Amino acid sequence: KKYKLSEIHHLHPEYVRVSEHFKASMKNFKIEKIKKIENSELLDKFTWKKSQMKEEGKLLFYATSRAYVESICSNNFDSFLHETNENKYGKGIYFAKDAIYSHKYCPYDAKNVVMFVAQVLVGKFIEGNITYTSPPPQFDSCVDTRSNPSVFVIFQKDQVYPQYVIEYTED
Repeated sequence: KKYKLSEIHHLHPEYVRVSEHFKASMKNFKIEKIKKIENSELLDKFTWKKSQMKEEGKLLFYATSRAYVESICSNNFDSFLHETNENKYGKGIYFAKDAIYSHKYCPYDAKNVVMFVAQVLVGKFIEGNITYTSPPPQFDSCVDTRSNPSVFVIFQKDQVYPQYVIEYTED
């Protein structure tokens, strides 16, 4: 295996931190588990890109089916997997600022939905549209709106590191 997926205790500070980020928008939900992802290959690609970009990472959300957890932990997120926005802001990977946004735009049955926490190098962003296969020149990502974006579109895997998987159920 290319990675490790490790369950974190609920009193661990990383659990507390992730739980607070998730619960800021996921009010009618209970966290069942939080697992830490370790993939050295994906981390080295990310840390190199972070170094070249000279940007700090942003903690963003990606809701998906439990069936895809292993594919993401070993090979990173797949741009060929779409959500219900249907590439409206560019043909790339969609990461939400608020966990509730990724959850509501996830097309899978609630019982099968898990929440990824990803470190994302958004850099300079601009509004995207369906025709973009790259951000416009001098930009690193695309968004729904430049002021208070709700979603970020990433066109390169090395700008993302999957960091946590959250298991949860609706109240």
